[PDB]
Amino acid sequence: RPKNMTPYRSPPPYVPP
Amino acid sequence: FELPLPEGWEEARDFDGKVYYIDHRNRTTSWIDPRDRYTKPLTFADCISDELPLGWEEAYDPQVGDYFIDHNTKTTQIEDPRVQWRREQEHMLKDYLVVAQEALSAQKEIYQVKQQRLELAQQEYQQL
Repeated sequence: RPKNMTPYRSPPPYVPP
Repeated sequence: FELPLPEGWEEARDFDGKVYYIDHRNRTTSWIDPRDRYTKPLTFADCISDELPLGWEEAYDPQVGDYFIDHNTKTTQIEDPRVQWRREQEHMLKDYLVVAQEALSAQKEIYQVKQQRLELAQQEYQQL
Protein backbone atom coordinates (compact mmCIF):
# COMPACT_ATOMS: atom_id res chain seq x y z
CA ARG A 1 0.00 0.00 0.00
CA PRO A 2 1.00 3.69 -0.49
CA LYS A 3 1.57 6.27 2.28
CA ASN A 4 -1.65 8.09 1.37
CA MET A 5 -3.69 4.87 1.19
CA THR A 6 -7.45 5.30 1.49
CA PRO A 7 -8.37 3.79 4.91
CA TYR A 8 -11.46 1.60 5.48
CA ARG A 9 -14.73 3.55 5.68
CA SER A 10 -17.17 1.86 8.06
CA PRO A 11 -20.90 1.93 7.13
CA PRO A 12 -23.01 4.80 8.55
CA PRO A 13 -24.20 4.52 12.15
CA TYR A 14 -27.48 2.66 12.78
CA VAL A 15 -30.41 4.97 13.03
CA PRO A 16 -34.09 4.14 13.78
CA PRO A 17 -37.00 4.80 11.31
CA PHE B 1 -39.15 -7.46 -10.85
CA GLU B 2 -36.27 -7.77 -8.36
CA LEU B 3 -35.81 -9.66 -5.07
CA PRO B 4 -37.03 -8.07 -1.82
CA LEU B 5 -34.79 -7.10 1.07
CA PRO B 6 -35.12 -9.74 3.79
CA GLU B 7 -37.46 -8.89 6.68
CA GLY B 8 -36.17 -6.17 8.99
CA TRP B 9 -33.91 -4.61 6.36
CA GLU B 10 -33.97 -1.28 4.66
CA GLU B 11 -31.84 0.32 1.97
CA ALA B 12 -30.46 3.87 2.29
CA ARG B 13 -27.88 6.23 0.74
CA ASP B 14 -24.84 7.78 2.43
CA PHE B 15 -24.02 11.51 1.91
CA ASP B 16 -21.71 10.66 -1.02
CA GLY B 17 -24.55 8.66 -2.63
CA LYS B 18 -23.22 5.18 -1.80
CA VAL B 19 -25.95 2.64 -1.02
CA TYR B 20 -25.89 0.88 2.34
CA TYR B 21 -28.20 -1.52 4.16
CA ILE B 22 -29.92 -1.16 7.48
CA ASP B 23 -30.81 -4.13 9.71
CA HIS B 24 -33.45 -2.85 12.12
CA ARG B 25 -33.80 -6.21 13.87
CA ASN B 26 -30.16 -6.15 14.99
CA ARG B 27 -29.67 -2.36 14.93
CA THR B 28 -26.70 -2.39 12.61
CA THR B 29 -25.73 -1.29 9.14
CA SER B 30 -23.69 -2.82 6.37
CA TRP B 31 -22.17 -1.92 3.01
CA ILE B 32 -23.06 -5.49 1.89
CA ASP B 33 -26.44 -6.04 0.25
CA PRO B 34 -28.00 -8.77 2.44
CA ARG B 35 -29.23 -10.51 -0.74
CA ASP B 36 -25.62 -11.00 -1.92
CA ARG B 37 -25.19 -13.89 0.51
CA TYR B 38 -27.50 -16.04 -1.65
CA THR B 39 -25.61 -15.32 -4.90
CA LYS B 40 -21.98 -14.56 -4.42
CA PRO B 41 -19.16 -17.04 -3.74
CA LEU B 42 -18.04 -16.99 -0.13
CA THR B 43 -14.29 -17.28 -0.71
CA PHE B 44 -11.78 -16.75 -3.49
CA ALA B 45 -11.71 -20.53 -3.94
CA ASP B 46 -15.41 -20.56 -4.98
CA CYS B 47 -14.88 -17.85 -7.63
CA ILE B 48 -15.08 -18.25 -11.42
CA SER B 49 -13.69 -16.40 -13.08
CA ASP B 50 -13.18 -12.73 -12.34
CA GLU B 51 -15.95 -12.52 -9.71
CA LEU B 52 -15.23 -11.02 -6.31
CA PRO B 53 -16.35 -13.08 -3.28
CA LEU B 54 -18.90 -11.89 -0.70
CA GLY B 55 -18.03 -8.61 0.99
CA TRP B 56 -15.43 -7.43 -1.56
CA GLU B 57 -15.79 -4.27 -3.66
CA GLU B 58 -13.91 -2.46 -6.37
CA ALA B 59 -13.45 1.22 -5.66
CA TYR B 60 -11.65 4.30 -6.94
CA ASP B 61 -10.06 7.36 -5.40
CA PRO B 62 -8.17 10.09 -7.34
CA GLN B 63 -5.24 10.02 -4.91
CA VAL B 64 -4.69 6.26 -5.07
CA GLY B 65 -6.56 5.13 -8.20
CA ASP B 66 -8.29 1.74 -8.43
CA TYR B 67 -8.31 -0.27 -5.21
CA PHE B 68 -10.26 -2.98 -3.38
CA ILE B 69 -12.40 -2.94 -0.27
CA ASP B 70 -12.84 -5.94 1.98
CA HIS B 71 -15.89 -5.46 4.21
CA ASN B 72 -15.14 -8.85 5.75
CA THR B 73 -11.88 -7.72 7.39
CA LYS B 74 -12.60 -3.97 7.18
CA THR B 75 -9.43 -3.30 5.19
CA THR B 76 -8.53 -1.76 1.84
CA GLN B 77 -5.72 -2.74 -0.58
CA ILE B 78 -4.22 -1.87 -3.94
CA GLU B 79 -3.31 -5.37 -5.04
CA ASP B 80 -5.95 -7.42 -6.80
CA PRO B 81 -7.03 -9.97 -4.16
CA ARG B 82 -7.86 -12.57 -6.81
CA VAL B 83 -4.25 -12.38 -8.04
CA GLN B 84 -3.00 -12.30 -4.48
CA TRP B 85 -5.04 -15.44 -3.70
CA ARG B 86 -3.63 -17.42 -6.65
CA ARG B 87 -0.14 -16.27 -5.57
CA GLU B 88 -0.84 -17.35 -1.97
CA GLN B 89 -1.92 -20.81 -3.08
CA GLU B 90 1.30 -21.36 -5.03
CA HIS B 91 3.46 -20.07 -2.14
CA MET B 92 1.79 -22.50 0.25
CA LEU B 93 2.49 -25.51 -1.99
CA LYS B 94 6.05 -24.20 -2.35
CA ASP B 95 6.36 -23.92 1.42
CA TYR B 96 5.06 -27.48 1.86
CA LEU B 97 7.55 -28.67 -0.75
CA VAL B 98 10.36 -26.94 1.13
CA VAL B 99 9.50 -28.27 4.59
CA ALA B 100 9.33 -31.77 3.06
CA GLN B 101 12.90 -31.26 1.78
CA GLU B 102 14.06 -30.03 5.18
CA ALA B 103 12.27 -32.88 7.00
CA LEU B 104 13.89 -35.39 4.66
CA SER B 105 17.32 -33.77 5.18
CA ALA B 106 17.04 -33.83 8.98
CA GLN B 107 15.89 -37.49 8.98
CA LYS B 108 18.88 -38.44 6.85
CA GLU B 109 21.03 -36.96 9.64
CA ILE B 110 19.09 -38.86 12.34
CA TYR B 111 19.47 -42.11 10.34
CA GLN B 112 23.23 -41.55 10.21
CA VAL B 113 23.40 -40.77 13.91
CA LYS B 114 21.55 -44.06 14.51
CA GLN B 115 24.05 -46.05 12.44
CA GLN B 116 26.87 -44.38 14.41
CA ARG B 117 25.16 -45.46 17.65
CA LEU B 118 24.92 -48.99 16.29
CA GLU B 119 28.68 -49.00 15.67
CA LEU B 120 29.39 -47.83 19.21
CA ALA B 121 27.03 -50.44 20.70
CA GLN B 122 28.95 -52.98 18.62
CA GLN B 123 32.28 -51.77 20.00
CA GLU B 124 31.08 -51.83 23.59
CA TYR B 125 29.73 -55.37 23.07
CA GLN B 126 32.81 -56.81 21.31
CA GLN B 127 34.87 -55.70 24.34
CA LEU B 128 34.12 -59.00 26.09
